[PDB]
Amino acid sequence: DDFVAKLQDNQRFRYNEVMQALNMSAALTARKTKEFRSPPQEQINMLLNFKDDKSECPCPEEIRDQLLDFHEDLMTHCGIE
Amino acid sequence: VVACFRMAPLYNLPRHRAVNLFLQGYEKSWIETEEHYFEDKLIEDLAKPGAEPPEEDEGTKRVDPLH
Repeated sequence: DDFVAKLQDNQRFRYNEVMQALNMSAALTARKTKEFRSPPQEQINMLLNFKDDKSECPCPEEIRDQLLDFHEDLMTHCGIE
Repeated sequence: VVACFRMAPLYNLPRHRAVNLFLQGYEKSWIETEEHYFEDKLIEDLAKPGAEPPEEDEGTKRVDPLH
C-alpha cells in the first residue's frame, strides 16, 4: 500500500518535471515519456529493476531502500537469512 | 503519441489496481529470481544414518531417509 503510494507520488513528480522540460528538442522527449506511455504492467516491471547494480529504473534511492529493507526482512522471516 | 498518452500511467490508476500489478511484478522480478542453494546439504543430511547403533534397534540395518 504505502510503497505503491510513494511510487505513484514520485512518478507524478517526475512526470511534471518531464512536462516542464520541453524547450530544446523533442528527440529526448520521446525516450523520456516512453515510461509513461508504456503499459501499466511494463511500467512496474521496468521500474522495479533496482535489484542488483544495473539501476536502469528511475526509482530514487530513498524509495529503493524501503523495498530493499522489506525484502531482507521477508527473507529473514522465510528463513533464508 | 496521443494514443499512448490517453492510457493513464499508473499514478492515475486506483491504488488497488496498482497494488495488484505491483504484487505480480514483485513476484516475478524478485521472488522468482531469488536463488538459494540447499540441495547438497539436504542430500547429505538425508543420507546420514541417524544414530542407528546408538538407539537400540536390535534389528537389521534400517535404510536411510534418502533410500
